[PDB]
Amino acid sequence: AGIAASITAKGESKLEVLNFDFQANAQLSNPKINPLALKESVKFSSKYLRTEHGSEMLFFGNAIEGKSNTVASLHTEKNTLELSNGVIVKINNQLTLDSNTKYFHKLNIPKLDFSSQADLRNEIKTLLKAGHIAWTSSGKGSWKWACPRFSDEGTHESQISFTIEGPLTSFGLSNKINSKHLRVNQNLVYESGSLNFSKLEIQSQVDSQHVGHSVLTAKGMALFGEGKAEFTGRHDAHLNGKVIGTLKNSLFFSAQPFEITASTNNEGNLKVRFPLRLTGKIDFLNNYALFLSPSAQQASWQVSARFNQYKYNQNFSAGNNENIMEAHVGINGEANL
Amino acid sequence: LLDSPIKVPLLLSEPINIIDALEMRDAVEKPQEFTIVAFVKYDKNQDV
Repeated sequence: AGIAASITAKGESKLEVLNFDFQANAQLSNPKINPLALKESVKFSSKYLRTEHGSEMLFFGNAIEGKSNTVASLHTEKNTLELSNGVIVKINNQLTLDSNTKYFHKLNIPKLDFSSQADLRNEIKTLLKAGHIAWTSSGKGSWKWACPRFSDEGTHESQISFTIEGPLTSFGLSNKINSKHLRVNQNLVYESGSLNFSKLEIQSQVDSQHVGHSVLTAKGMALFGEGKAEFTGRHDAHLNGKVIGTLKNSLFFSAQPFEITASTNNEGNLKVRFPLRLTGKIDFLNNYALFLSPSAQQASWQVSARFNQYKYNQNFSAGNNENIMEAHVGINGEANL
Repeated sequence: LLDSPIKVPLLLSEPINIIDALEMRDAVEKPQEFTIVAFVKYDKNQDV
């Protein structure tokens, strides 16, 4: 059993943009033993726009193969836009798909000397299987444009790594971007094996000429069953420009059976350049230390906050012990008038 | 009144009028021409 459906529609006038040239075809085949084949191709041609598509589906029982492409391209004096997609899908025992997507444009407006361009490839490769997932994609793209109000150039590179196998989850993210004014690398790593552990690691590195530099690094290792938590939190921030100074944050601790200690350390020496050449002298010491045990505990918090000519130290320290009980409050602050 | 442009709007704005592209000087008394011809057939084999 087969059906042939063909269409030829042609509406013609002047102003060629107004003239289209349409063609659509459809063909089907179906024997009694049920291997099915289907195919489609649709075409329209008008000077303003032209998009083309072709899809051919096949079904040999357990085996199914799907192919379908669509590409559109806009063409005008100022700009020519180009988008293309090709899709290959096949299902025999697993479900694996690839869908590629190329984007492009080249826009130029010489009225104000404007030119923009961007090519983007957005492709997916994915595999599905009972007991396994293999997913990954690459967000690859670049850009450039020069306009009196706006000018930029750089390349973007994003890769997404995900996978499943057994009771362990694997996921890897790594973003690397470059630009004339902004440079940054962002790697992220996570892994956790069933109910056994958890591995978390962060890698952020931001580059900025106007602000200076900033470094954030931190790593996590949590083991389950024994209730151990040990994450390392550190960060260094160099500030340049209107705000100049250094901010350092050391975050340490260790949660253990019957033992818990927390070490938080936030430090900052900031001199903010206000309008009219006025500088705010921000210098503060925020330091924390905790320990916990079933029989004894202690908590200490110390703040030494100083603004310009006003300095304030706030001291608090509590310690629980059978031998002695600690209870003291130290409050001190000066405000020049 | 019956000489107005007829079109399908892929682009709604016309840089040049369709009549202008036609270069006519249409007047009221000019008989505009329209003719629609359509055929449809469904075929059954007489060989039964």
